[PDB]
Amino acid sequence: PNFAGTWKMRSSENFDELLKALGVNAMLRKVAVAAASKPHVEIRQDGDQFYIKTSTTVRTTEINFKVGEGFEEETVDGRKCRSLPTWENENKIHCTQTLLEGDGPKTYWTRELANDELILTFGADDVVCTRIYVRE
Amino acid sequence: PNFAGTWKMRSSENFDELLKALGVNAMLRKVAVAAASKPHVEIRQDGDQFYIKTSTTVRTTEINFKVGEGFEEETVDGRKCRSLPTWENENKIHCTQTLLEGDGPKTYWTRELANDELILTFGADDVVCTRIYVRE
Ligand SMILES: CC1=C(/C=C/C(C)=C/C=C/C(C)=C/C(=O)O)C(C)(C)CCC1
Ligand SMILES: CC1=C(/C=C/C(C)=C/C=C/C(C)=C/C(=O)O)C(C)(C)CCC1
Repeated sequence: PNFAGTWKMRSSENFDELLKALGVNAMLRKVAVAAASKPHVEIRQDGDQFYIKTSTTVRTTEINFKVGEGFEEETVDGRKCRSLPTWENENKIHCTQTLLEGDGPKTYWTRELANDELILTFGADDVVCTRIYVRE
Repeated sequence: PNFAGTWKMRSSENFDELLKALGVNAMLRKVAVAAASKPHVEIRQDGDQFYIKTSTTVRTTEINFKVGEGFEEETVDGRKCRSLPTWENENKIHCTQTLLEGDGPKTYWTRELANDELILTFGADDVVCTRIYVRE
């Protein structure tokens, strides 16, 4: 499908609850959430090759992956993991993540194109955080 | 002297050892140090009236004090204390700190203008952390 373009967030449910579940302390979550309220996202996509740049004031990330071929990226709270993206559906990628650093919570992420909308999901044990993007 | 201006750090010895000595855990020290590696500092100074704003990604602080007159600020690891700044020399301020929250280590700080350089020192029982700033 076409996830390619520059996106701006529309709404977001459960980010603090997510970070709280990942172990971040209140001092940091207040920073995270605040900055994580105005993220800019640029996505480049060539079939199964994806480049996803998510920029915010206190942290910017760039991932490059080919759906189906695992890669090394960071869990939301900045840990290190190897994740395996897979097409769950025609326009939905499910990405399983495993920490290379021993202990932690079962984390995952799933980007899906609804209808000119980009429903991003972050899981971390029960906790599901949904952030909805919209073409700028 | 003239501590007034915007400063950028040049080097830093013993910050992790300092934080480690203050009780912060490894999970947090990794965050602190990393963010505490690119601090921006703005200093406004009118004779003995000082305004010191130290900004970093996960924490920004602003203190306003008159040398000689005690004030309430926070120890590096975010505790609450009342400190008493005193001119140790013509261009060096020594600031003694006491926690309002019972237990802790004898902390202090001393900013000194060397020669267009700003040698900042943080003590916490034996442990001395020196961070050297430079006019941007
Ligand atoms: C967790 C965390 C931090 C910030 C995380 C941010 C800002 C995440 C943003 C995620 C977005 C913006 C996701 C998306 O919408 O795709 C900082 C750097 C304070 C350090 C402490 C731990
Ligand atoms: C200790 C600590 C934290 C960070 C402290 C920082 C970032 C201090 C920076 C000091 C500087 C930048 C001093 C200077 O150079 O004057 C955070 C918020 C993770 C919470 C846990 C305890």
